[PDB]
Amino acid sequence: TKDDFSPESKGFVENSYLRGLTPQEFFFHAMAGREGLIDTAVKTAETGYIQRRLVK
Amino acid sequence: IKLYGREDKGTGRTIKATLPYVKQDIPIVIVFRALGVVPDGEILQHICYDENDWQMLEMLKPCIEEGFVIQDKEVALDFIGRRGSAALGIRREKRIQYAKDILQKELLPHITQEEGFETRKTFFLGYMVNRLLLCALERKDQDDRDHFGKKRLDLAGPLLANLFRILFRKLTREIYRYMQRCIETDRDFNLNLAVK
Amino acid sequence: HTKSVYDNGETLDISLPIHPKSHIPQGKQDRWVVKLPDFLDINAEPFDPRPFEMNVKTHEDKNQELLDKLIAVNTVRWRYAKSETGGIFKETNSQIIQWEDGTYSLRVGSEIFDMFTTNTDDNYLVSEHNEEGILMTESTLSKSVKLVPASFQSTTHQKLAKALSAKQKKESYARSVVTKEDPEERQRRLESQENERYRLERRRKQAE
Amino acid sequence: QSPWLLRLELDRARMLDKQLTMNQVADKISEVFSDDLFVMWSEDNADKLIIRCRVIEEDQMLKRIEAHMLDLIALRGIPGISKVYMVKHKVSV
Amino acid sequence: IKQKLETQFTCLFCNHDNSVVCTLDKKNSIGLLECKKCNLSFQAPINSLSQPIDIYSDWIDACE
Amino acid sequence: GSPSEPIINFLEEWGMEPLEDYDPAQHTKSTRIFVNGVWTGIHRDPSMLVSTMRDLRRSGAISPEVSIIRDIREREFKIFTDVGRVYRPLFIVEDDESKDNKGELRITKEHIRKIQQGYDDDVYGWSSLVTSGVIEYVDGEEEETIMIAMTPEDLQTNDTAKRIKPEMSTSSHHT
Amino acid sequence: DTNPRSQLHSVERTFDEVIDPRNKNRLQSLIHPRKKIKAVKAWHFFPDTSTFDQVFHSLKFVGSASLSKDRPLNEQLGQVNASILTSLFKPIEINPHNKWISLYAVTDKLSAESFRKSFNSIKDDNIVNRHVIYDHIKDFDQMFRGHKKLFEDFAISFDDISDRAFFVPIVGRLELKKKRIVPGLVDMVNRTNYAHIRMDLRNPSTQETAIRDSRREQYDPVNYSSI
Amino acid sequence: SFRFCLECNNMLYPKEDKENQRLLYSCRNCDYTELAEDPKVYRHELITNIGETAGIVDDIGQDPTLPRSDKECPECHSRDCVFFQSQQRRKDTNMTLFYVCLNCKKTFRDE
Amino acid sequence: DDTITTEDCWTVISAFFEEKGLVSQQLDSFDEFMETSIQDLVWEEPRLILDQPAQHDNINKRYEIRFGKIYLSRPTMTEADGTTHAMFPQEARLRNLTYSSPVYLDMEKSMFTSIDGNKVHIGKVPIMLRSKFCSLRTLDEVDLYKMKECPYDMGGYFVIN
Ligand SMILES: [Zn+2]
Ligand SMILES: [Zn+2]
Ligand SMILES: [Zn+2]
Repeated sequence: TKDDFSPESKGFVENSYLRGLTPQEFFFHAMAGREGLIDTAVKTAETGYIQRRLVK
Repeated sequence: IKLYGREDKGTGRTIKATLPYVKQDIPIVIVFRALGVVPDGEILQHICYDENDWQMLEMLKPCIEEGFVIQDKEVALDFIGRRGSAALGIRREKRIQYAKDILQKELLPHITQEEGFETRKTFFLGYMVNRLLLCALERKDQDDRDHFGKKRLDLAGPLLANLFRILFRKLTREIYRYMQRCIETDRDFNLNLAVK
Repeated sequence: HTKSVYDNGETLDISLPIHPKSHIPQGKQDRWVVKLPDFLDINAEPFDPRPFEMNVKTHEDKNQELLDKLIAVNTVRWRYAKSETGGIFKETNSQIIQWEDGTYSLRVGSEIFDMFTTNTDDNYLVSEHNEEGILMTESTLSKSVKLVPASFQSTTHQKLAKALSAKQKKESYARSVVTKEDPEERQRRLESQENERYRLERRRKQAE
Repeated sequence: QSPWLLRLELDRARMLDKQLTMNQVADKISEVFSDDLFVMWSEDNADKLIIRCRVIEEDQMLKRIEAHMLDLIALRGIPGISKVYMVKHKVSV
Repeated sequence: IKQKLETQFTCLFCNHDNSVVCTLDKKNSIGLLECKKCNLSFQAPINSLSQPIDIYSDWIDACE
Repeated sequence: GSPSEPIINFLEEWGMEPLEDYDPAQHTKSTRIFVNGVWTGIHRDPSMLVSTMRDLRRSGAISPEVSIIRDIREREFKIFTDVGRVYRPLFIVEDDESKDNKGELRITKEHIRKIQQGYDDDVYGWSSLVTSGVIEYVDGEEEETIMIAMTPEDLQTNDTAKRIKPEMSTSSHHT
Repeated sequence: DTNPRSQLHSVERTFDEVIDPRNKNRLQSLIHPRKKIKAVKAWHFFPDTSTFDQVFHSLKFVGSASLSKDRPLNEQLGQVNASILTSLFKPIEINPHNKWISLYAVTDKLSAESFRKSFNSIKDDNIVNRHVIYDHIKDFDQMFRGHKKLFEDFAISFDDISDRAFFVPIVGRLELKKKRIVPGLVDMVNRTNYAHIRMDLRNPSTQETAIRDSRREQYDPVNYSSI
Repeated sequence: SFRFCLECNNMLYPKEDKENQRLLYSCRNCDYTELAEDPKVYRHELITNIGETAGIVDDIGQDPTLPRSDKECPECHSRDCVFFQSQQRRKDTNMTLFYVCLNCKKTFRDE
Repeated sequence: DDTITTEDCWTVISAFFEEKGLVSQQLDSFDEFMETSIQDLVWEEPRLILDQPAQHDNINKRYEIRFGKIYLSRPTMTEADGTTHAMFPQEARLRNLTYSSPVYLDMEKSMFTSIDGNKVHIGKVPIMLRSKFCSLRTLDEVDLYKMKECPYDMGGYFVIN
């Protein structure tokens, strides 16, 4: 529903991997993993450029 | 429809509207008068929908002050026609006709294309200015660019349609050029040779 | 103080001919303007059963025929009714029904269409006099009236829904054909003929 | 002088929170504006804390003066230091 | 403050191109067009939103 | 993609008033009606209109891939027949208060048995389910105005190995 | 039901099932399909014979041209006023580009009331020569939109004594907006319109009456065909 | 609020008479002039609360996505209501709730 | 009634996949294109106009051509020796051909003068496999095997060279 600030409504996963995630928790966890992948694949080029300038 | 002026800077917070085939931006009051509604009260009637909201009226006040210099439909259309990126030296009546053309067509074409149907265009302009003011007065968040219900997917159909439109226009131009060349010889062309 | 622009006092002695009215409004010169829906038509002509039967048109397109049937059966009509006393009276198939809540409804046969009234200010009805080039006012149009179907189960609404649903189902512009030969054969044979006549014309011009 | 009047209502709570005096604000306005503007200020005990002003077509001039006053009247503090926090530091001595 | 700008307009008396200069004074609300060859001067009032195209169109209207 | 002309005909039939007859001072409570992003008119009883449009779409009178969106907060009613909208199907819960079946799925075991057989008891496939009003399509924009149960068990109100479902206690009741 | 005989039979079935408005019992028998509310009063729906010859246009004022909004104009013309109900409109067009409408009204309340009473009581063949003078009030800019179909719009008037409802066709819609006269054209403006217009009421000529009857013969030929 | 001209519908700018010492609203497009009732020429709110409760519609009870509570209505004492937070969306906006009854449809707080 | 189990939901999903398949969007879009979009694009600018106010007795001559109907056929293969035969996707894959069909347009010519036309081949459009205009749409399971096509193949692609 609208204006829900409970932990389950905003991305708290109360189950374990052994117990199994619910679909909402599954989607939120996928969002977080996508964030991780984007962050790595975006910061790599900046780090490489900084390293090259330092070496030169 | 840009909203110039920063908070507490640049004096008045004028609202200028960008138009197709027009070299410089235009204040909203002048184009509103050009569409054919002169009185300022009716411009505010079109834009705002609740008179008790003094804040949006205050934000529209600099636009009214700037547009007060123009007070007639025809001078407004002429002002549109000077900046219309056309060939220099066009006469006043032809400038007004060019402004009428560039205002009827190419200005919100998805609404309508016929003459004397500009009431809906004025109402839609009021709606756009109202949305701009509602976002500017921190009453609503800016639109989510990444929202997926505002996106569309082009499958094989639309892509092939765009490609075929380009290629058919090329073929039509080739047919036109061959016809122009052939009319020099003045022959009853079979028309199965123009098509490539 | 905006001074009056016109002060010449010139006056035209124009006299307008006016005809008596068959009816006169009582208590208020008010009229209600009603938009005509697509499913409703007005037939001011008197109902003539034999020409009506002789002019029924049948089309292959089922949707167009169904729309024509619906608008024809729903058309507002009138006819002369021979009274039992030997006189002639005007008889109509349309009535206006007012419910207990004060709302009005237009009834044609068994079909009933509700009326939604919206108050309108500074709206009047005028009569045009083209021969003199002036407009003579008649009365005031206080309310604008829209006609709405009463319910889903009404036959008019079901026929309209069926017609509009099946109208957009039929969509086939391209027509199939069978190719028996090379499509480029015409182009190459006409190019060969054109090259031959170009050679002949060049030879003739050099020989002329 | 001019018939136009300029009075501004200041929030009592935040004015007391910053630990400021109305006389101080009046002296700041007087210093930045010399005698070009006559200034009066309601006392502390007033229900609503107000401070008026009077100039000595000028509606737009008064509007520009009010905007300038709201913009760049510095009561106290170092310019550029937007906010200040208190921090505790564990130091070995 | 007078503003002098070189314009690519065409004089209707000498027919030479790129010899038109627009001089507008916003303080006195006036605009002067001078031909570098014909030495003719055209005066027309200007407004706060005036541009050299406005004075050029005014000159075109005056010429015809 | 679908033509918008029948949509305009249906709207004008059910009491929509054009823009030329619209006064913003008089209509301080009317709903703006958009069709494919074009403001075409206004209406003063949007509830009946949206109910009628949704019932017509569920019956097959309007194409199932047409979007019907009612923004109550902004007083807007938007309709989309554009091409390129991504949609997905969902079960329909009987939300009519006056009905006895309120709060229950419209699809029953009779529909499942008909699907398994392959024909109606005086071809019965997915399209038959869609045009019978037990399933409908929604796109991302229309999803903002609906309330979706995750499982049919959610429609009716201490093991260490079974996963735990949200309580959803913020609301006293859910429709 | 594609049979023409079936369509004709349906037409006569609809014609025969008309409920008599005086029949209170049959009126109460009728029930709203959705509202489930009984009927109170009924009126017959008939066309108008005396007005089909004339041409009717729905005239509306757009925006600030509203008479209620213009408070000094409304006060001058009276705070329904017979002056408004008896006003005259005079379209004059100098050229295709420039066009406007001239509005005239009766300032005096007694003269306007007498003219309105005389006009609304025309049922005999005696009309008094009411030389009424109309004074110009204001001018407005106009636009016109035409109806593709004849009976696109129709205005309904009621008649309680006969339990009927007469409707008239609408040819087009005229919209008016306030026009500010250019100061450089007032010299030509003063030569176009007039400060006063005198209306004389006279009996219609026989030839014009015959022409109007011939026009009405399209609708009603039983009572108006020439012999 | 600002008034408009009664004859040409333009804005009525305030004007001051040197000889008469009066505040008058005058249209710059004509000679019309009407006497002002109040001296409040201009008012600017640095911190404003308008639009917080102004975003209310009369059909908000038909929205199925809004949560439903059992708070007591101050007017008709109903047992069903629909609540939501502030419609203003600035960073300083409070998290207080506005409750709407399903019978009288008025907006009331809990404090 | 009776409650709806998860198996009923999977029955409904099976009905969905029995009706639509997995590549229905591609085939439906291509069918819409071929059926209506080509005709609409042709009718977007249906009139080419050439005028010539000849004075060499003033005769104002307008020359204009109109575009009519679009005709499509099943894909065909034209050999070097001049013969033609119906093409199938396996042959196009093996011989590096393009699986495409000819498009015909009706051009009508008129000769306007004031004193004061059959099917033309406009090109070949590649055909999406298993669509309404593909040869494999009709073939049943046995002839599909005889044509060396895999019955598990779903279509939704083109064969260019
Ligand atoms: Zn020169
Ligand atoms: Zn004024
Ligand atoms: Zn209550």
